[PDB]
Amino acid sequence: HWGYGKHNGPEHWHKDFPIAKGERQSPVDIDTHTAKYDPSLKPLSVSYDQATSLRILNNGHAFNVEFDDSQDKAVLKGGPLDGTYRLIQFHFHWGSLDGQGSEHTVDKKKYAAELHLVHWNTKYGDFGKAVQQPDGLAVLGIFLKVGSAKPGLQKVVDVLDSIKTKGKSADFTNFDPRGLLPESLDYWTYPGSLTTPPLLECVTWIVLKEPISVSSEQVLKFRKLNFNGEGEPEELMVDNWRPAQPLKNRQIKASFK
Ligand SMILES: O=C(O)CN1C(=O)c2ccccc2S1(=O)=O
Ligand SMILES: [Zn+2]
Repeated sequence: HWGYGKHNGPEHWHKDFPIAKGERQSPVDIDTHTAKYDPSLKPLSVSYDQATSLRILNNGHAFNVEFDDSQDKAVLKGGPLDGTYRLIQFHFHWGSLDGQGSEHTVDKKKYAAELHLVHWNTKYGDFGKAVQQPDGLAVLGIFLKVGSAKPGLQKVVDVLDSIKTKGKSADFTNFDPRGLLPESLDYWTYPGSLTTPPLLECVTWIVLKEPISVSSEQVLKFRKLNFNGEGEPEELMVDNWRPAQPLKNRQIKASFK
């Protein structure tokens, strides 16, 4: 099946998922000199005080910190969004080197990693139905640069030893995702897609302008995970990012001047 290697990577995905060459694919390069400030965009509303994390899973492509999305406990609203979107999970995409790893780029700059907090539109009832709609998901993307450690990320880094391989999961309760946010909520937004198969064009992307900083030791631990399952040849989980796709007929809007 699909992956990130030379024979099953992003350049091959279109054979099984033709929408890979679609009109609103993600990620994209964010050209800061052409994004337009939109004074009508509202401040984002991130309400994570009642967030309930449950588990962390290595799914063979990344690791997902899953939340209870059976109630409106952790929701995203406002910004370019109409309605309420519930947090279902967050994960990261990262590189083999600090100079690459993010999916979105800013003026062609690649960050060491990118965090995606995935939310689905409650008007569709469940994640599976939401991904079949143009406004089904809202993903909050946050860039990671290497420098000072991010205290709020350490609990995630420390549990990785227990989910080293594909299919492994571990209890991960009481994790506060607010500890992964930068100070500012200024953002860019554009209509896009899932960045891994099925690549459905169901995402309102909201990418924060301010990166968070993580330490080299923290990212190094992400690179010790495995794409493979236990007992299989070790293939380090690194460079699990899709490169920038054609913007085509889309405009990226900025919430700030
Ligand atoms: O990478 C992303 O932020 C968005 N996602 C995807 O691209 C994707 C693909 C398959 C299943 C689930 C997901 S997702 O919602 O996590
Ligand atoms: Zn992602």
